[PDB]
Amino acid sequence: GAMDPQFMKKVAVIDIEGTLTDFEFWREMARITGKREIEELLEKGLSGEVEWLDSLLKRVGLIRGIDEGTFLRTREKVNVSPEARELVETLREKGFKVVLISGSFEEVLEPFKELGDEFMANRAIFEDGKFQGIRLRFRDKGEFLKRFRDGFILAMGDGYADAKMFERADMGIAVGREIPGADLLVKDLKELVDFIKNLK
Amino acid sequence: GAMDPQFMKKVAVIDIEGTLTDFEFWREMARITGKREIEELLEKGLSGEVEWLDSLLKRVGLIRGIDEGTFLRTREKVNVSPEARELVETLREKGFKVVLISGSFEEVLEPFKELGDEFMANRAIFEDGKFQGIRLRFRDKGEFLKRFRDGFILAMGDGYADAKMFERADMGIAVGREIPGADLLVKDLKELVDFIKNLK
Amino acid sequence: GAMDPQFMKKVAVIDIEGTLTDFEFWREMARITGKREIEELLEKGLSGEVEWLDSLLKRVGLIRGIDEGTFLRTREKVNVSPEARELVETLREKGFKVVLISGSFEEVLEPFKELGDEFMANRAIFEDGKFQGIRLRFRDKGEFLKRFRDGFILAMGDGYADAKMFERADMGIAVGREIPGADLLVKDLKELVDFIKNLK
Amino acid sequence: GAMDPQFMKKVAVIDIEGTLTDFEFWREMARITGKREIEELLEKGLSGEVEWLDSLLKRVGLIRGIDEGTFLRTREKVNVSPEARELVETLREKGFKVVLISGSFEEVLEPFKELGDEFMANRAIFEDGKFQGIRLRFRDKGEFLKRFRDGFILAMGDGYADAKMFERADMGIAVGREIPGADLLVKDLKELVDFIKNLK
Amino acid sequence: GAMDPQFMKKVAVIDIEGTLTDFEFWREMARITGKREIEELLEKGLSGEVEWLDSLLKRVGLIRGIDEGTFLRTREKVNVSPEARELVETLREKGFKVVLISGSFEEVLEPFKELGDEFMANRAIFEDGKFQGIRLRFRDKGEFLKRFRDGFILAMGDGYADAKMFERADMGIAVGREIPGADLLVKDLKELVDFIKNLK
Amino acid sequence: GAMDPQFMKKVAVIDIEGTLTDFEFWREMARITGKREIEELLEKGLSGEVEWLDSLLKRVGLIRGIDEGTFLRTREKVNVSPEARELVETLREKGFKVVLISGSFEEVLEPFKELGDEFMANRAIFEDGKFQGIRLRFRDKGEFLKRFRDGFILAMGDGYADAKMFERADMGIAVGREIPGADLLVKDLKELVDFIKNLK
Amino acid sequence: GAMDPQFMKKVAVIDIEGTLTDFEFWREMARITGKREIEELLEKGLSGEVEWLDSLLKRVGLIRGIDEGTFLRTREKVNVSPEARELVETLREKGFKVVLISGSFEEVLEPFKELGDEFMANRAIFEDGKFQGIRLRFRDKGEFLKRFRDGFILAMGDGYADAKMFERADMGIAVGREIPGADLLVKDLKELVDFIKNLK
Amino acid sequence: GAMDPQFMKKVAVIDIEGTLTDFEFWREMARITGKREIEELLEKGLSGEVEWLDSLLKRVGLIRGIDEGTFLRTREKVNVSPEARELVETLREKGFKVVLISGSFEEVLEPFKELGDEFMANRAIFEDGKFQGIRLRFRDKGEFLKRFRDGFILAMGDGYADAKMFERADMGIAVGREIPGADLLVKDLKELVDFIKNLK
Repeated sequence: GAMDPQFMKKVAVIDIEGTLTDFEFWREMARITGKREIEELLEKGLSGEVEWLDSLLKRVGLIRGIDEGTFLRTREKVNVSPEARELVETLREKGFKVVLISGSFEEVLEPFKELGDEFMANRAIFEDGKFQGIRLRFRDKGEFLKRFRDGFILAMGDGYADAKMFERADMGIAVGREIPGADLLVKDLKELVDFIKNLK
Repeated sequence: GAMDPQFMKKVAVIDIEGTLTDFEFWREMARITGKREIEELLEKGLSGEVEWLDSLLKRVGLIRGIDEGTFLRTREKVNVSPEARELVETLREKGFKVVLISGSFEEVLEPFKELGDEFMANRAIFEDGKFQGIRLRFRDKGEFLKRFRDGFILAMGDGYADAKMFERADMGIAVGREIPGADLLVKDLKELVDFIKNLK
Repeated sequence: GAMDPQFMKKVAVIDIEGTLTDFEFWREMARITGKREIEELLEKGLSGEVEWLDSLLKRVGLIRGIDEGTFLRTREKVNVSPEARELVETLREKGFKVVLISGSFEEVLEPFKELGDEFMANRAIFEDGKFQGIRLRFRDKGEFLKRFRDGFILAMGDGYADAKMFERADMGIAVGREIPGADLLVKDLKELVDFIKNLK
Repeated sequence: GAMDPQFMKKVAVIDIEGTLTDFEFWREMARITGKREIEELLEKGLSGEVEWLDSLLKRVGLIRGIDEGTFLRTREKVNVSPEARELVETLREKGFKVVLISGSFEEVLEPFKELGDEFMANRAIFEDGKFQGIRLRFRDKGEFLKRFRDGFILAMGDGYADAKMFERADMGIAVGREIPGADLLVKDLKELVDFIKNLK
Repeated sequence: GAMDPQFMKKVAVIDIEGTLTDFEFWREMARITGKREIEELLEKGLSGEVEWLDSLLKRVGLIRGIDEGTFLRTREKVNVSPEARELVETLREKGFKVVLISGSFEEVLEPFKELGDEFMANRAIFEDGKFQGIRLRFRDKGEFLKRFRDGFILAMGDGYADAKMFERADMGIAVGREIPGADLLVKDLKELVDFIKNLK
Repeated sequence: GAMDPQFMKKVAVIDIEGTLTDFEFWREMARITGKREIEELLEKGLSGEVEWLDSLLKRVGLIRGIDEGTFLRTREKVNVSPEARELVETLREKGFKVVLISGSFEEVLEPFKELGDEFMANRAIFEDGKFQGIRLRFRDKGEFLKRFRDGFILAMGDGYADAKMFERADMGIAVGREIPGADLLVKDLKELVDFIKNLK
Repeated sequence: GAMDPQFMKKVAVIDIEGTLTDFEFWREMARITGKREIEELLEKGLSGEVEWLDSLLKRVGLIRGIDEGTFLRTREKVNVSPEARELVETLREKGFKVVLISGSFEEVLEPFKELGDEFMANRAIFEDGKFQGIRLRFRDKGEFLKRFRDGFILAMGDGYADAKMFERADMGIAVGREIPGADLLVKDLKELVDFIKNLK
Repeated sequence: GAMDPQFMKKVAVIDIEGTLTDFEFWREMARITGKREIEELLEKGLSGEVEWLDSLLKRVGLIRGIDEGTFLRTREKVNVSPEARELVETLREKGFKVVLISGSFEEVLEPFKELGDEFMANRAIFEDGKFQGIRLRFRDKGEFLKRFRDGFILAMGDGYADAKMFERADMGIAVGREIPGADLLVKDLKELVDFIKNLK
């Protein structure tokens, strides 16, 4: 009988934000609510001026109570581009099992849910039709990569990734801005696609 | 309550077949195709008269070419019962993250896809609408459990599980027939629900 | 039969001093004896100006000979506050096994002895009714956390904790003054209670 | 002598039942309730005719509802004998840290709570003064010993221990009946005391 | 396509004898020398009637002094068949790095030296053109596989392999006679080629 | 029977470039093509001004399309010197198994292929008689040394090695320019030979 | 030759009794004291009819009080033979570091104390010139071998060794009687010397 | 039978030079030979101005050829002081197994050979009555401590020790000059004796 021995394949992990999409949930939330503190907390988090979990929970705090519909509607701004799909299809062609990860909400990044072979993000807590908080489903992206510790890992990411994710990977590629731990920096998604297309 | 620290929770792994459903894809394939050899191969696999992967791939071979529609028709025999739903909801109340697994096809077990916190099974290969083979997405259920090695695990399963899976669990419960390595044996899903309801 | 599977629960470790109580044994000893060197050695230890074990043993040296009664009477100044109890009860509610730790004396922190699910501190050596020295019952708080290496750990602490304790934890919260390794800083016990109350 | 480096000492673990006391809670429960099934379940557990946890939880089930007073009355049958006290004091003289363990209830084994340097057993759940179930505070005695994995262990035990516990020990002594994995068998507690007195 | 990330690929290990060739050096040595004891020692080794290394070194002893020319003449009986070449080329197409191993001599198995991506076997010691002994370049085939412990392994082998080698493999295939630890048994090299051709 | 227990021997790893030869493929390529960017990228890589993999792939990019013959002809400039051979023969004399490694092409460093006991370098991809790219056969020299993790390692290297390789070694010797992690610096190959000759 | 890198060498461990000497301390004690029970206990230990430590301590008990002079007189029966010396010297020539071990007394095996590169055995306790007991300086011979876990080990031994010791060895040789776990069996010390002389 | 379970005891490792003795072999060699370079190389080594192995081998180089008698006579300047003996006897009293280590020559430090329970130093190579070189018997003192990794370690040392040794220890005490990694600094041997005398 025919088999695709997927479990034995080198793994390609893609951190979605800043690689596959430029949609940024917290910037959208800042825009929607008019609360600039949201975006400022985001910048403090990205820069390392405050601890990541701290800025994250403060942002969650700032949108507590917002309508579930307003929240879920942000999904309408998320799309899988032909280029994003091209990256993923090509990785499969080149023999990778593809895993998409994000620290944002599965509810919002839903369009990516079946794109790769596995998908993982955080989730949202709704009560009586209002957003209440976040389900933290992995500690950080570094820890999440431990799921694939028995094999090799190519990791691709951008501004929402950090050195913790990259030092778990056997090869790491940053997209658009250098990330400590990454072996390569490519200038944009198109260039990442070109690199992968060159594989074999 | 703006935060569910899901990543830190003890894991409740449920092997779907023989716990949540009595649907058995290969017995159904034997019925539909009339190929008794399929069910015989299953019996040989389950009893350990032949190696499991050997038996599985031989079964896969015997349904090569079967139409995707015939294949997908079987999901009509797969339903989330009130009891199965109560098990999973109660597990969450009792502070578990719930992971549903199977060595059968995700496409057929689709009704369970969103019931737990995580879902994992094998997948099917279709070419021009006809079944070509299996995508093996984990080596075996014990190997899969290594995904949750950093915390504690309660495993529940039935006839499609074995000692390898239960060896990984901190506490294991078999349903309906003793399984080597399980700590406990409950009579049926009802008894299992009652047991979980007694927790804490 | 009903069970609380306590052994499988994520662990909440609380460093008592500066989280649950502001009683500080060595400052009390300085006050009682009039020996300011005691408190100066404490400051040198906390600041890292001298190695921790060194300043500790020097402090022990300075109270050698003090009456066992005078020593044990300091317990009268220690109380479990409603807020401290609230923190611990709420952690249990949210599914944690609670472990209280301190590098101070079990004899003095006795009121906390049965508050959590486990309790660990150092002990005192008395001979002929006088204090002679210290029983060091764990190397440091980092090493002590190894007891719980098979599961997840939330750690909470203040001025008597350090980076060694926090890097062993999966999530760390400092109270009242930043501690390297901690993910979050809350301003006081009340705020820590509020954070935990928000869990699930 | 202002310092006892207890954390560095070899560990003497004593399984309480059948070494320090001949009190057997479940045999007493069978006597008090008249439910012979309780003792039969114990015998089945001890002989391995049924899985240990299966047997334990069935026993727990059979005393659901029993009054806390009836439960606590049994501690009257638990006493620290001169010999048991001599064992523990001599172990300390011989340079061991002493850890007393049991799979029975801390509430009943209270007389031993402060005898050793550390004490660990399971706990009981009472609701409105009536027994509801067991808090399992460690998976089994072997798993518990992992707490002391960084040093050496001498284990002493009797009928309620097994190979799992002794496999963890650097040297194991059984009392009164051979236990798989123990290096030595002594006739009774007196012989054990004599053996320890011969050390160094 | 300016890059083949070979180091990241799943490894296909082939034990040469009984998979790619039916040449058996020791049976040939028995034929050439007329020393039946050589083949008897082989049979005793293969059946486990005597320890493998004991048997191997006894065989080595029995050909001490044999001319290098006689030794090298045997490579004339070793040829890369179209089928053997197809196996290796197809494995590469299917995304494997191919490692050929044998416990026999590299000097005799020279035709296979460049067929795979890596090649490993034992070597011969010649002094003044006469055979003196064996260079053992790995302990056994299982130990050798530790070289590829950081990724996944598909192992293929026949009569000169054993459980030790297959225990190391994530998936193992035996050819022509069942081998303990192999998942699958294929009839002959043709069947093996067909199996690999079915991958992905 | 006589044996050379090679598998049990301490391992001597030699990074070829700058120890055994001063031939530098990328400088030769710069010379041949007239493309100074090649050599500049090399300097940026060696100095750590760009990530190693990044400068490597950029260099590969710059010679894509070059005639396979021009490429392979560079081998004519590579020779095993008497001194290089002396180093290797002496290491064997002193009881080492010798492993030669390089990040350059096996096709070009071919003259060294059978010098040591094992040989490993990267390889070249040719299509229609033109160079297309590189096969990366190990992640870096540090990772490659993991192959020999079960024994002791003496490592010798120069300008194409780095701290990653040396911290895997039990003793490290740099040749001609200091390398972080190296225990010793010798001034040239002759001096390295002298050091090894002094062993035992 | 100003340097012997001894720490890097493969280790040759020799269990003294039954390889280098046929002196058996306990059989001699049985002869001198006339206590047949001593030799019977030895036989029971060697055959595994009783646990080894149990048997050893019972033998130790039976010679309590024996004069140090009587004890030391036995070293007259322990001599380094020309063959034993040749084994050790040849092992060094062949590039091994030589470690001599025994579970018997260093005081009696004193003639071997400086023969190897390292020497380890148990020791005796004398009080006022009379034998009081044994100092157990390692748990068992397998545990002792963990000392050399960072390199390779060739183990040689006879009747006082077991599978535990040989399991630790990369290659094991028994002398005079098969021992579980040994790869090879040689007839006597002469054969062993001849085997080692054949190395490299 | 009586036993001293030495193998189970916490280990006290003493780096001899600068704790037990102020004899400094290389300073004596400088004095004897008049070669000031010897002492300068020593200072460069101690200060970290040159790599330790490098300065060591250069010093060895500078005394190559010196009379074996002149070399061995330096032993006459080495004595076990009452204070040194007091330290060691007291450590045994307080339940430690005592291990003495040095990077100097066993031949010269011979008077310490039987002081502790184990002794380890480097050794000298003599040929035709002249010093030829050094046998390096352990990599460094940190690596040597791995021998005792299964238990706890108290380490004491001075100027010839470094952070590598101390970070392997559970408690570290420096004597006379601070050493990175040490918990405590005592001013001289007398004070170290006083500290140990205070133990229990």
